Amino acid sequence: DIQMTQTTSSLSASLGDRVTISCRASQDINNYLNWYQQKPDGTVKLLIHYTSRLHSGVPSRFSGSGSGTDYSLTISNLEQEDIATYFCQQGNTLPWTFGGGTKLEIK
Amino acid sequence: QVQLQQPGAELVKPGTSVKLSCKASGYNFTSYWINWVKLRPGQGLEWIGDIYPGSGITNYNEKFKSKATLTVDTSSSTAYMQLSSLASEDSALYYCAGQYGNLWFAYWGQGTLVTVS
Repeated sequence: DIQMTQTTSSLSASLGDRVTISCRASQDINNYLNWYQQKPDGTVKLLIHYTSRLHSGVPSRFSGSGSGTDYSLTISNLEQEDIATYFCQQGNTLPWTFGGGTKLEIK
Repeated sequence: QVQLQQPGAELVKPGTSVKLSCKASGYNFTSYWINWVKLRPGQGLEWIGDIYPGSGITNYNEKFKSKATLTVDTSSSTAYMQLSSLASEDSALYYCAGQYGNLWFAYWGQGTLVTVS
C-alpha cells in the first residue's frame, strides 16, 4: 500500500488568512492526488482531482499543486464556510489510500 | 438529483453482525461503482472495497476481506455492506461513495456512525 501522510492533524488560523495543507505519499503517485472536504454537517465533497483540477462548483480560492510525492492544497482567503477537515487520496494504484486528514479551525 | 442515502447511526453489540445500507437516487444504479470507506477519527480514512451493481464483481482491500461483505439489491437500487464479528475497533463512521463523471469518489452519502457497545 502507498501510505499518505498529512503531517499536521490540526491547523488554526484567522478568516482571511492564506492557508496551505500538505500531503506526502510514500512513493511517486504521478499526480493522481485528490482532495476531499468533510464539512461540519458530515457531508463530504470532491474539491480537487489530479492534483490541480478544481471540481464542479468549487470556489476559485482553492488551488492545488505538486508532483512526485509532494502535494499541498491552498485556500487564498480563509472563509467561514472553509472551516472543515481535508483529506488527500492517491488514485495511482489500488488499494486506494487516504491521508489522515487536517482539521481547520479559527484563531 | 444523484444522491446516496444511508441511515445516520447504528447501535451494535460486540460479536454480532450488522448490514449497512446505501440507497442510490437520481441515476442509473446499474451503471456505476459503489465505494465503501471507513473513518475512525484520529485513525484516518480507509478504503474497504468496490462493487459494480451491473455485474456484481467486487474489489476488496485485503485488509477488510474477512470482515466486510459487499452486496447489492438491483431491484431496490440499494448497496449493502455487512460487518461481521463486530469488535470495538469497528466503531467508526462509514460512507458509501459513488463513481460518476470518470471520478471514483464523486458522490458521497452522509455516513452511518457505527457504535459497538
